[PDB]
Amino acid sequence: GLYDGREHSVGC
Amino acid sequence: GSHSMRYFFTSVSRPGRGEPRFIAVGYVDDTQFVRFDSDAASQRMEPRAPWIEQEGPEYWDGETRKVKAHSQTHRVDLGTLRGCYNQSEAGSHTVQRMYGCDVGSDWRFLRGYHQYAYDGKDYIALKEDLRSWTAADMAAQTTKHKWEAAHVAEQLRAYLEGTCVEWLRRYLENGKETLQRTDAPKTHMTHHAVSDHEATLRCWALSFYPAEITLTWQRDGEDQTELVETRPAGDGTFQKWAAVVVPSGQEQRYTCHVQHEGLPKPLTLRWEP
Amino acid sequence: IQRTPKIQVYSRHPAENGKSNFLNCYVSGFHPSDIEVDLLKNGERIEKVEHSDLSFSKDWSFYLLYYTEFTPTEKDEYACRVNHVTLSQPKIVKWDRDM
Repeated sequence: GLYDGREHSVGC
Repeated sequence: GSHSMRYFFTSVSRPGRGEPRFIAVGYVDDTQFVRFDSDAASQRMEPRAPWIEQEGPEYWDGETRKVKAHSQTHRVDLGTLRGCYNQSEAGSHTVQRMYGCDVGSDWRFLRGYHQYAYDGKDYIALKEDLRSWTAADMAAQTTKHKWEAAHVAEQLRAYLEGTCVEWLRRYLENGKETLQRTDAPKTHMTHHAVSDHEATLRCWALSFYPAEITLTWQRDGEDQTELVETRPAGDGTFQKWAAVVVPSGQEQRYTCHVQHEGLPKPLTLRWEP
Repeated sequence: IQRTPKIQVYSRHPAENGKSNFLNCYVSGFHPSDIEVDLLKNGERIEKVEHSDLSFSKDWSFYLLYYTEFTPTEKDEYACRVNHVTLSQPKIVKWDRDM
């Protein structure tokens, strides 16, 4: 089972 | 014995030839059980194990949705990272990710990890206490502030302490005849002839599972020798060998010691010609 | 940044002339991911090779596995040609039965 919920990106 | 379940994601960029490639595999401790590929024609989270095909259709629908949600974030990570490094628009740069969770012999949470890389260099990671990050430059530090002002770790701890272990226990219960087995290695020792007054003993260990073994030579009691990586046999087993160069005439004084989880008592190997 | 692969060519079961078997070519430890691997018989290519998926180790270095089905014979020679970015020329590894 994968990870569900509010995937965040990288800021730079 | 302990058990684990990990996930590996990859996103290689391609400029001018379309969209970045995206491969995502999933492992129980040493057995791949699912995969995905952005170039195959299925566009679905395809099974790769016998004990996993017996799940319903909603499971596969959810898995496909989530693995497609991950790639849409990798594709933007690539662009942002290329932009904030003053790099060209013609090379191919790689982003990798990995996470999972461990359980003990009593099948309760033991450890959890979540990492992130860029061009093969560590970028950011979740510490052993699952509450603080580990930066590596000014870039990682700014990302750490952004992720720490959105409690990202709090959201990513519930999963690894709850649902990861729940899924791992469900999988371990279903595929019991495959995941909970230990195969004892089959060992033999050979002989070469490099010159007139030398030799090269070798200690083989074939077709064992899991992939954690140790081979050591001992010149009558003292440790020392070229080893090779544990290589996959292709059908869910593994192989390994270790060799020690030795002057000729002294061959009944060397021993090879084999230690595997599937072996109750340590095995000793001596030259019996 | 860039690492160079490590090649091993072996057979699944212990080789024996006349019995069906498999030929593996396990490359590991390279970076980046774009690699070209071929299994050769008598110097010519083989058309029906399959490979596993792109995984990586704890230090972010990839590894693959190419395999095909063959029948060993005392007259034929098998090999594995690999070509990476960090290699200035291809690398031909032969299959000696004891490794």
